[PDB]
Amino acid sequence: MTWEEWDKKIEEYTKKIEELIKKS
Amino acid sequence: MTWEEWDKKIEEYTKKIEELIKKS
Amino acid sequence: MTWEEWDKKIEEYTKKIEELIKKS
Amino acid sequence: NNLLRAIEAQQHLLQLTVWGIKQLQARILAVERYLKDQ
Amino acid sequence: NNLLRAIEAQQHLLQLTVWGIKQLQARILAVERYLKDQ
Amino acid sequence: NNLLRAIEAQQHLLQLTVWGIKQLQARILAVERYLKDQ
Repeated sequence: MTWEEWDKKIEEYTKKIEELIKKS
Repeated sequence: MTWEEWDKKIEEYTKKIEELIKKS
Repeated sequence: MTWEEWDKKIEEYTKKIEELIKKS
Repeated sequence: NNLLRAIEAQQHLLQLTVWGIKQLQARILAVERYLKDQ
Repeated sequence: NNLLRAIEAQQHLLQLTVWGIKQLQARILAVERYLKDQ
Repeated sequence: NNLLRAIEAQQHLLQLTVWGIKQLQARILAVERYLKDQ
């Protein structure tokens, strides 16, 4: 994996988590 | 943000989490 | 703590978490 | 509830570690480049 | 439920920070060794 | 319950990443200073 793919995976999962926090 | 502000934010949230873990 | 002890503690807790996620 | 508050505070913790990790990667990269340039 | 999904996504986040931290430690170690060897 | 145990184990995981990140920052800082001093 690269740091560009890392940066993106981080953002993807940060977004998911933030929506799961509102849903809950 | 600096590493001094980082160190402190880390500790602040570590403390909060530990109290939320006991409360639960 | 060393990086060898770190690597192992990481794996230990990753395993625990993954079993707690299935149990739940 | 308190459980949700835990998870939120853990999320703040994580975002702080992400911040530190990006700082460190840029800094280590700048050093590698410096040594290469030298 | 959504709560469990949060925790799973947080776990994925964590594993990503672990990955970055191991990358950085190997890289900083290689630089320290280079300077020592020089 | 198991959910709380997950969160606790995640908290231990996080504290380990914080430890690594502080190790790496001190080490990268010591290298930057070394290069500056040289």
